[PDB]
Amino acid sequence: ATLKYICAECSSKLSLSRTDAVRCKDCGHRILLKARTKRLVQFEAR
Amino acid sequence: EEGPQVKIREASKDNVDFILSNVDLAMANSLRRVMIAEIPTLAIDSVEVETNTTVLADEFIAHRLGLIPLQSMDIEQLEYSRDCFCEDHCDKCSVVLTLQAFGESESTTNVYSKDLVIVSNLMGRNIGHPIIQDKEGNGVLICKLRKGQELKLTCVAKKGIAKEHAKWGPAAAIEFEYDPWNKLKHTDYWYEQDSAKEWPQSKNCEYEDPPNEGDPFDYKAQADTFYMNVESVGSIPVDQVVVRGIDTLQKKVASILLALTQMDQD
Amino acid sequence: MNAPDRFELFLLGEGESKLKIDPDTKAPNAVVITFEKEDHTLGNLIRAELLNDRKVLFAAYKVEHPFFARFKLRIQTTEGYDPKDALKNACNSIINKLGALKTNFETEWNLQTL
Amino acid sequence: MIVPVRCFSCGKVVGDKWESYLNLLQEDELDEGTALSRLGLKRYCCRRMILTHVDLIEKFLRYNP
Amino acid sequence: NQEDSMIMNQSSIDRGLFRSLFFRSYMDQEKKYGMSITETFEKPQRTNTLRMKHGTYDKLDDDGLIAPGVRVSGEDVIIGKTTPISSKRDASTPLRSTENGIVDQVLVTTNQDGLKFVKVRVRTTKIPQIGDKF
Ligand SMILES: [Zn+2]
Ligand SMILES: [Zn+2]
Ligand SMILES: [Zn+2]
Repeated sequence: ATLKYICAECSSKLSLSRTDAVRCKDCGHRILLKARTKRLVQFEAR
Repeated sequence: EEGPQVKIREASKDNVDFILSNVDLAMANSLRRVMIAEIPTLAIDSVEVETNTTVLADEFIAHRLGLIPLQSMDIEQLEYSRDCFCEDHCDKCSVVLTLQAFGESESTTNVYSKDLVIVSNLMGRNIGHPIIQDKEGNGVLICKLRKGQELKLTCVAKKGIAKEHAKWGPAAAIEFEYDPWNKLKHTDYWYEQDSAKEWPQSKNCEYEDPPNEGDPFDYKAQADTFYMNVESVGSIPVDQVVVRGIDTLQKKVASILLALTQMDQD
Repeated sequence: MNAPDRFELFLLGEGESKLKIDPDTKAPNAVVITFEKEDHTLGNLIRAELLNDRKVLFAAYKVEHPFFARFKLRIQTTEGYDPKDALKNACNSIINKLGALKTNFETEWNLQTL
Repeated sequence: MIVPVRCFSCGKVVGDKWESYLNLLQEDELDEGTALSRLGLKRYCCRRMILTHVDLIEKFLRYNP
Repeated sequence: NQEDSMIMNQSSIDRGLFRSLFFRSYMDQEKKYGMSITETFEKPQRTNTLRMKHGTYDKLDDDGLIAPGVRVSGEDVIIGKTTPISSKRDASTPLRSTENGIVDQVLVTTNQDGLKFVKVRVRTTKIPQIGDKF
């Protein structure tokens, strides 16, 4: 709740700012994924 | 008993094997079509996804959820959401369901449709119950989960028909045969030697009579007798499919009649 | 993407009518009723029964194109007897046959076990 | 990739059936033939809906996060 | 079904027969060799340059990327960025001019040269419509 990013291998709720570039927290790998939105999406069920 | 003549010989909770006597082929037919195609039902038709960490994509499950058999027994007293005066849905037009499960163990955790949960008010009607024929007791099989994967959904089941999507079909497979030997010669049987030794005698060849070589071709004869059988998915019990079939056929025959009455006006 | 929404199968659009009835120019005492949002499940019955009535000369139907849900039924009748009636009597005659089936089935279904 | 619900061709539900199938082959030792038949799967479009489906899900589960 | 065509069961389709998922990947970076001119990721607007794309930017947050949940189509901007030249000229990337779908994953990394680098994925389900080659 207020989360911004997640690294790929383990899944740590990171959320650092520009003038920080990349990197995890005690897991390193400069990979990183953008979490999800909270505009909880609606499906045609067809 | 004054016209069209049914007689069951075998019947279960998903099988109605019966002869249907004394009818126009053109009708028998239009019955089977409107059966498959036009009997109303309830099935999930809008999925709001909270979280989904499954190996399966969103729209996939959504689809899977569609097909799940949901009780439609009392369905003919729930309103079409296109009709109901509410903005989007309500309990007057829709049942709402909730699904969550979550990876708990090491061993693969299943998500049955038994894990489905009504939320909205049924106002005491018989509707929206995921149907289970399963002996073990587990409806269908939505999805599967490893150690740490949630799934948070919100199903809005709505009234609808097969003509809109085969999810709304109640019917499955309908058996249909008339005139087991070719006495009406409505077909011309392919062969290499004996037409008879080569094709198979349909089980429906005892309740009719053999032709007898001597007799010439009976021409002015037409189609009576149709050896049908109705299977059911089981939103509706078998009897009500055929009933409501005859019903909806009648209702949409009936509405033409009304439409002619509405046009004398101007 | 060009695909035409499902419900345009059973729902009427706008300014459209469940029937439009028009007079055939070719023959006398002949008519071709259009049937919006319908198909064979309905036309094939109307017709075949509209053929048990002995005061009807001609009766045919056709799905002009399986893309759209129309279907045109054209009927010709004896001196006097307006087609509408023809279409009427038959429409009913079917409801009655259907009603009977309903009850007849309802009777048997009740006699069985399982 | 997860047993389909309902065969594309007939309609009849076939989801609830995967499990039982597995069991009737490998536990009390039958041939896929008779096993497809205990389940009430006669019509062979709805017979081929099970005998062919391949449960890949088992394999995506494997991948860790 | 004439001249090498075929008619299919509309019903069985809704029931799933022959459905696909179609994931597609877009991709981006920030300039490279520069001591006074370096690209930047941000949900832009005016600022002297006014060369911006036709479409909707609003699907973007603050980092310059769309979030995963979001639906996209038409000329929806999907990754915005500015090349500040002597102030800030646009260089963002619209979702394909013909496409449509739901964002799946969004990759944020660096390249060997210290680069800020991006890989937005988009997903459709493509249902067997009329003329599709079989
Ligand atoms: Zn990490
Ligand atoms: Zn409502
Ligand atoms: Zn089948």
